[PDB]
Amino acid sequence: IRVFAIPPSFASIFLTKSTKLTCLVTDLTTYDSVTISWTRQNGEAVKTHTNISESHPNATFSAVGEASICEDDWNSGERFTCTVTHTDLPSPLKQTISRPKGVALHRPDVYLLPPAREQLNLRESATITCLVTGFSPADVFVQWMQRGQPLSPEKYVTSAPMPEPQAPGRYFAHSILTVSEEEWNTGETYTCVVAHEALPNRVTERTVDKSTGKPTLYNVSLVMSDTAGTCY
Amino acid sequence: IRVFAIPPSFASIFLTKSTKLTCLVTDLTTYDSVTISWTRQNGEAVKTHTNISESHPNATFSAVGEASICEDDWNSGERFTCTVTHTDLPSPLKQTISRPKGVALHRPDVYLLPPAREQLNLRESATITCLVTGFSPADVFVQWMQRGQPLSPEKYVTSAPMPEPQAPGRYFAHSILTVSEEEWNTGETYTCVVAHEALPNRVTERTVDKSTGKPTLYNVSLVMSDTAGTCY
Amino acid sequence: PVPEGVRLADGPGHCKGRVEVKHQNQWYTVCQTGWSLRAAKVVCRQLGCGRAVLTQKRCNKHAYGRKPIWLSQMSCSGREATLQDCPSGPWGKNTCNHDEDTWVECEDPFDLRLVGGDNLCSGRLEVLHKGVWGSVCDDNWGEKEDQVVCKQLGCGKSLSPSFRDRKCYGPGVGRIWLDNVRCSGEEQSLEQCQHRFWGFHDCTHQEDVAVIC
Amino acid sequence: ERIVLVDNKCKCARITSRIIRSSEDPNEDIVERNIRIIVPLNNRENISDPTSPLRTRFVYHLSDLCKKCDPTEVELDNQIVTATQSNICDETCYTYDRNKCYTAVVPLVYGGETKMVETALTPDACYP
Ligand SMILES: *[C@@H]1O[C@H](CO)[C@@H](O[C@@H]2O[C@H](CO)[C@@H](O)[C@H](O)[C@H]2NC(C)=O)[C@H](O)[C@H]1NC(C)=O
Ligand SMILES: *[C@@H]1O[C@H](CO)[C@@H](O)[C@H](O)[C@H]1NC(C)=O
Ligand SMILES: *[C@@H]1O[C@H](CO)[C@@H](O)[C@H](O)[C@H]1NC(C)=O
Ligand SMILES: [Ca+2]
Ligand SMILES: [Ca+2]
Repeated sequence: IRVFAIPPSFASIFLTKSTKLTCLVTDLTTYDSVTISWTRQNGEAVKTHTNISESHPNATFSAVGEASICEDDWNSGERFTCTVTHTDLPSPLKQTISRPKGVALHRPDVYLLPPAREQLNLRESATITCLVTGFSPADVFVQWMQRGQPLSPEKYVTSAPMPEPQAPGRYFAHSILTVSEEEWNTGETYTCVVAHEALPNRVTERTVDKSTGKPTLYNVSLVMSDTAGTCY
Repeated sequence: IRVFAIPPSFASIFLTKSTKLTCLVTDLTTYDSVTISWTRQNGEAVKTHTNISESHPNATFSAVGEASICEDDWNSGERFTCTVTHTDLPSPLKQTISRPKGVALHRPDVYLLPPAREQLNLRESATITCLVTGFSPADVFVQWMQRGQPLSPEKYVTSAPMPEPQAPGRYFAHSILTVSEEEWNTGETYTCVVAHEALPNRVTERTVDKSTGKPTLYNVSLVMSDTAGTCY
Repeated sequence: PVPEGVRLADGPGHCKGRVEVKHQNQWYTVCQTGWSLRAAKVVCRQLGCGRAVLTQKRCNKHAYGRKPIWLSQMSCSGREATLQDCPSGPWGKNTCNHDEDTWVECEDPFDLRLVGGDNLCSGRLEVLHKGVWGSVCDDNWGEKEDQVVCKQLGCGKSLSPSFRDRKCYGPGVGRIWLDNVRCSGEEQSLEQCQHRFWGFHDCTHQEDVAVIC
Repeated sequence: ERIVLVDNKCKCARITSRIIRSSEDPNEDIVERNIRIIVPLNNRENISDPTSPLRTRFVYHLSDLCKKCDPTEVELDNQIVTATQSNICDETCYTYDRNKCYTAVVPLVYGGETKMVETALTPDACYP
């Protein structure tokens, strides 16, 4: 009764180097092998290795599409559709999916907010928020690394890009990392690596630790050794 | 009544780029033309420009016989001798000359001393000293330059390289450049060019003026800004 | 009885070698007592090389290369363009005291090229100092040196690029020759503009600079 | 009228010296030594390492800041020779350079792709 039409985000093109396409069919009907056929503008059938590997409680089978459409073909902005062939309930579900043509490209101006001292005083956990804000293509991919090795994708929570309030064409996302209190207080540098289309380098990273993020104590020590003598 | 047997020094083989060897016969006895014939180890007469000297105050005949043998003969370490043939007062003199063989090599630590504040209060004749010290083959050439243009040779006097008192192997040599105090008080830049074997690029240039000298009032400002990651 | 064009032969190229002189179609070698870097500057400025560097009065075997010795002695002021401008007044007095010859070594003339472009006057900037074609740095790279480089090749003015065509026109391979090139816009070549020393940079190859004219 | 002795841009230290004419007598004029040092309180010890600890100690050897081993060219009588300007040099520093750009390689994982992409540590200098 519900079929997704998940597009290739810029993460799946920038990292995997192939525009992965899917239309996941969930609990539609009792048909033996749900045939997903990715159809282009010309209508020719590309290689679609349909995967049936999900178990549903209603005994209704599932199908996942697969397309190897190149990046230059997707960036031309054509309307794609998996023409799902149905013999049980034979209604052609021509699901429509296309690139938003002519959208502007505004880079994410990323800030890393350290956890508030009220949440620090709980002595239980610390919530580090990454404020990836003001990005126009609205497909964000933020990855966290703890001082060099990347963190688990289920450890952090990435909010969906909602429209930014004070600016019409911008979108903002939150990346909430819930780490322990004793992990934050040791001073491990937590990085916010965000991947996006709109940057020229396509990847930026901001860093906080206990010392950098919050000015609770600034142990600066300045040494001017010579402060005299001849110089030319 | 005296004779000299000057070898080519590191001055005469660097600023002129030609090893000039002469034995200055100085007013010995009245002869028509004192012939000077430089010789090698085999003993053939090197082609020598035999110049008759001018009228001395003591008016006895003198000659300057220079033969510009190239750098390979002096670098090979071959001794020479000018066979000064005497017909009048027939006593032949075998004035021998050879390069210093097997001497050490230590880098000249050249320093530039500005004129003293006691001396500048007399409003004339500021003396800038180029202390060239720590050079082992004891052949140094010091030239004082103004704005990249060399000064007159009468403006400075370079002392002969005397041995260093504390260090036995090294030597030292002064260079007193006397200039007007009004010239030094305008912040005019004085440059001491010193050339020696042990230097890497074979020439060291030290600059001094009133800006380079010891400051009587420092103006240290340490801007402690938490936002300037780059430089202003 | 006057220079009629000189040459620097019997040496490593046309820029370095023994200096000679020409008069009524006789080639005469030059030997002088009063000879400095001023006469070298006049010799390298007349013949076509970049800048005078070193000048010896070196030894040789006298049987080899016995061109006849230029008896007229000149004392060049330094900024004379040609040996016609040098004072060659005394004609007849023999001044060559010793049987040697004068060995002038000039710098190679400046060849500035835009390599990496699509056969226009564009690409990364490459310069030739001694024998190596190398790039320059962009520490403080402005419009004045942009139009100086564009007018060095005689290919119009700069189009003021916005780093896209500057980045996409080659990373550049070779030793970085010039850093901190600060021009003024009126220099006819990049050698007249001040910079750091030749090859004494502080930047890698990824900090190369391209010029689009 | 002040001249700039050094203008070091990755250790922020602008050393200028001016002979300010404090009187008509040209002997009591004081030679100022302006050392303007901008200390980054948020830059780390290794500025090319995002994961480096925050820098707490800033040490400025002004003998090292005033060093000069770009060899200048002097003109002798028969030669132009490169001249060493100092006997000191024959380096870690605390601030970013405006003319330069610094990069860092971070692991980006989408499943198991582990593409080691690069990161512009400063955004303005790489792509103005
Ligand atoms: C500062 O960090 C950078 C980046 O981690 C270090 O540069 C690395 O140095 C090693 C050893 O030479 C190389 O194998 C890496 O390829 C370098 N990485 C990069 C990105 O250049 C640098 O050595 C560190 N500096 C200090 C003083 O620790
Ligand atoms: C130098 O001192 C003057 C006062 O004499 C002051 O106004 C100026 O700000 C100082 N320079 C710096 C860089 O602080
Ligand atoms: C503060 O900084 C100094 C300077 O290096 C250091 O010696 C000291 O250990 C630091 N103290 C703390 C508590 O960080
Ligand atoms: Ca640069
Ligand atoms: Ca530079």
